[PDB]
Amino acid sequence: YIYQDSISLPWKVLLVMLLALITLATTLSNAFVIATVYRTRKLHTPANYLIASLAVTDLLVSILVMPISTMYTVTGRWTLGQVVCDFWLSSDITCCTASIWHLCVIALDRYWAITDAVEYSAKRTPKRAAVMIALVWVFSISISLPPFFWRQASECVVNTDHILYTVYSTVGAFYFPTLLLIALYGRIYVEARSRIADLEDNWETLNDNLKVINAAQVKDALTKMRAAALDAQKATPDSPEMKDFRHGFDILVGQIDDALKLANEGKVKEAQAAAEQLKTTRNAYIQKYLLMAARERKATKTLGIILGAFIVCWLPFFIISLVMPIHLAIFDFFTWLGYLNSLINPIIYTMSNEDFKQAFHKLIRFK
Amino acid sequence: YIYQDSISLPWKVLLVMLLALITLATTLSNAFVIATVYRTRKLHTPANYLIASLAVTDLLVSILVMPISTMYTVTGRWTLGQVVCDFWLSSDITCCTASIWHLCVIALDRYWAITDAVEYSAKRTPKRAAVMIALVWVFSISISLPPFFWRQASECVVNTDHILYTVYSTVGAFYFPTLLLIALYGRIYVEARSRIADLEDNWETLNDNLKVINAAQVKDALTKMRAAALDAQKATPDSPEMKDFRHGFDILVGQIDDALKLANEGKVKEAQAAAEQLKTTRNAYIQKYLLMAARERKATKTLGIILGAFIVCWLPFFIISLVMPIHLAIFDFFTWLGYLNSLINPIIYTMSNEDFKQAFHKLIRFK
Ligand SMILES: CN1C[C@H](C(=O)N[C@]2(C)O[C@@]3(O)[C@@H]4CCCN4C(=O)[C@H](Cc4ccccc4)N3C2=O)C[C@@H]2c3cccc4[nH]cc(c34)C[C@H]21
Ligand SMILES: CN1C[C@H](C(=O)N[C@]2(C)O[C@@]3(O)[C@@H]4CCCN4C(=O)[C@H](Cc4ccccc4)N3C2=O)C[C@@H]2c3cccc4[nH]cc(c34)C[C@H]21
Repeated sequence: YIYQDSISLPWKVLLVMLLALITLATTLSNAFVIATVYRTRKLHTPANYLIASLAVTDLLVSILVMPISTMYTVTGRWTLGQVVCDFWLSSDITCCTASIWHLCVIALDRYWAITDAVEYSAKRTPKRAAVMIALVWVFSISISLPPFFWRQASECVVNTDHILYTVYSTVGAFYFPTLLLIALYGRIYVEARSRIADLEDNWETLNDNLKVINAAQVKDALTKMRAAALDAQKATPDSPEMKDFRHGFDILVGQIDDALKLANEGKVKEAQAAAEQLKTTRNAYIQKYLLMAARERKATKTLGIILGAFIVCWLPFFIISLVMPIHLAIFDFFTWLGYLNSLINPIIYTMSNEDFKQAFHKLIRFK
Repeated sequence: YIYQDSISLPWKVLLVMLLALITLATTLSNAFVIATVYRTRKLHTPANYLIASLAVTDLLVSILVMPISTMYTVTGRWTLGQVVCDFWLSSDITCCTASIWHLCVIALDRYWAITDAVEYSAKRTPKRAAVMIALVWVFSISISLPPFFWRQASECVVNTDHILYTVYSTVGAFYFPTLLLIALYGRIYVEARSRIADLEDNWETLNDNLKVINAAQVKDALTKMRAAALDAQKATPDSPEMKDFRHGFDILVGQIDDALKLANEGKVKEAQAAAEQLKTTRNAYIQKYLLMAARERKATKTLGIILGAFIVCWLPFFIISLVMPIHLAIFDFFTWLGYLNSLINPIIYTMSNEDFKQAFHKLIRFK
């Protein structure tokens, strides 16, 4: 029995439009992300090549899997033969696993950048990403290939005969990637909260007291700026390159010390001018590392949203497909919930990553 | 800083005795299980060879890992050099992973027996188990071997440098095996509750009404026995071998029909004798399949307990070692909680499996 055979004509048509609309939006939305990295010179970074490859897999889901899936989800009956059934089931498994595994490659790349910015820079080559993408495609194709034990050839479903493969395929495609991301993103969230916020918070406090400039109240603000500079200095096993970050603050501390010398003497005009002097000369050594932090905070926020979107979309499906061996609409809804992640990913990047956001404003011609 | 350096002399000694006591109990308790399968002729089954191999791995943990671990847990300092450190860490990882993977092999074997008793019998050869044990040892040794990236050589700990291996090792050794067991045991529990209890419950009801044999009350008991026989018949895609199980009940139903013919006529002595006649002749065709169910119910109860013991012992440790990348006593306690599973497994088999329970009563000379 097919539950779809009891659905009314308006609901079946409404569902055909809805599904075709999200398939086309997935095609167009990914096509844009791919085009943007290709078109934009600034975006020719190994990091953006991973975003583009993630968008290629999601474009392949929208072309090879989703349109032919609207036909099957609404009617409930396979009508394209065994050869197209086998190619579609395999292309479903490879593309959806590769989309998930691209996330981990994007999250390992982020992890190594936030964990070893100095050493990782030389290693993070576009040639390295090429191997990581190829490895992801190799691992994904190698998942749909073993369930070809069909020594037999209406309905098109993946072979559930061998329990051990059903669970291995569920591990390699989801549970291994998500446990990796907990461990990976957890570290990223600890680094973004304890360091990419300690530099930014202690700088806010420094600029807030600079904006203040009675002479008595200036002395209390100048000693508040000194404390924030020392707590901002500790953000940053030899010390090369980080000595430059550490120097700017040590100078700002010395400049605050020389300014307070004029403030303690009683001079107000000589001290107020000494504060606006280090204002430009601080934002000459510090704004370099400070701007870096905004880019870090930004890139981890989008990843956080991407990972949240990934868990919400793919956890129900993989929880159900593991429970399945132990209603059909629930399964049809969750496959499309997983398919929806291919549409959610490009919109997250276009709304959170300002390179793609600016890029989008350019094609719609919005200022 | 070592937390152990602040522990008092009586507590350190008390902890040395406690740990040596559980190490020796693990050695002796596994040695017995191994000996029992080796000594007993009846126990020369591929199923019992898995119990014995599971006991070999747990004996290897008690010899190669646990005694040298009491020294380290109580003192908190490694004092046996780098060569013994590397062999001990590797032998820890291989043996503990193999013990866990033996569980899945024991649970796949149970799953295939309860899911395909007829076809699986011919496949379940001791030669098949030899490959499954070798595959488990091959996979386990292959886990401790990659963390040999130590291009460097007080403290003896596993290399945590490469995050991707830490999580892969955590997946291959625990999360993949436990998700497999949920899927495997879930099926076993569904088969044991819906079938190995439907035969047993409908037989209780049949024997309860036979124990009854006023003539009016006999007719209500005889028609209650008929209903239970038809519901017991449905326990059991061609029908060979299962036609023999189905026949016994169909005859019992016919024998109840012939008995009720004497009961409806008004005859009490002719009908009461007809019930005690099918009592022996039923327990000639049915007690064969009925005894099989007790053995099935028994074997799934021990597995349930083993799996429960496995989750309680190994989940905290593997949850912590995945959290670790994102106090040292917590880690020392949970390793020993995992080590304890090597002692819990042989006592579960000796108290739940009646072959080992009888075997134990023989060495202590108890009747
Ligand atoms: C979202 N995708 C849907 C694919 C799917 O479920 N296909 C079928 C045709 O749709 C079903 O869900 C339908 C819905 C109504 C009844 N259905 C089914 O019973 C099965 C369930 C099933 C799920 C997984 C594997 C085998 C069967 N289904 C199928 O086999 C399955 C597909 C998949 C299988 C194995 C590993 C994988 N990695 C990544 C993926 C993936 C993508 C994933
Ligand atoms: C119970 N076993 C204990 C082993 C262990 O934890 N060894 C060390 C020496 O003890 C520690 O737990 C101690 C306790 C006090 C501080 N310790 C540590 O920080 C680490 C933690 C650690 C755990 C896993 C991997 C690497 C480090 N530890 C170690 O490396 C680790 C060991 C293990 C690692 C990887 C895969 C594995 N499969 C099966 C196992 C296994 C068995 C498992």
